[PDB]
Amino acid sequence: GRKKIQITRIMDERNRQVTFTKRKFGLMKKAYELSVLADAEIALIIFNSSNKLFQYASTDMDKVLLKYTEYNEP
Amino acid sequence: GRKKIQITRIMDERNRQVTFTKRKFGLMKKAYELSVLADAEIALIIFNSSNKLFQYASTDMDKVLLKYTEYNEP
DNA sequence: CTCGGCTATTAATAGCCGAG
DNA sequence: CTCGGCTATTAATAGCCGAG
Repeated sequence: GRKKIQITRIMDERNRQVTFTKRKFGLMKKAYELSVLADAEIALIIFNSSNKLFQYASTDMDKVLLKYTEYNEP
Repeated sequence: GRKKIQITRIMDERNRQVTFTKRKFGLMKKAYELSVLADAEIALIIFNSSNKLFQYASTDMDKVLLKYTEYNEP
């Protein structure tokens, strides 16, 4: 918001990591907000380079493993 | 934007489906925008009650299957 | 009884200054 | 040479009117 952003990686390594940290926690926030508004089935996984695994799923990812595996099947 | 929204399911079945369609395509839009700004590892899966499967992954979900399976391992 | 097409406004995002 | 804490503004979201 403080400025109009362009969809491009920030050459500033210091700022580049700053925009991702904002969206990282800022995105998972949406998986929760979008889930409460429609309680839809979603699967969000992130692997920040700072070593941080986060898994959020309003429909129990237990299915995503078998279910997604079914779409991957011919 | 046309109004301040509250994090709650819309009792209006007609509008309830409307907010989800906006976020559904509107969210996957972010997996692409957040991916271009930091090219991070993300896994987005959605199952709309209207029967529509969408899979987006900037880090090839091929790993999410084995990688996520490693965190699920004791 | 219902729906789509086109549009306005708030939150969340990206940022900047001071100190060591 | 580097970082964090606290804050302002634009896009994307949620919506509303007319017609059958």
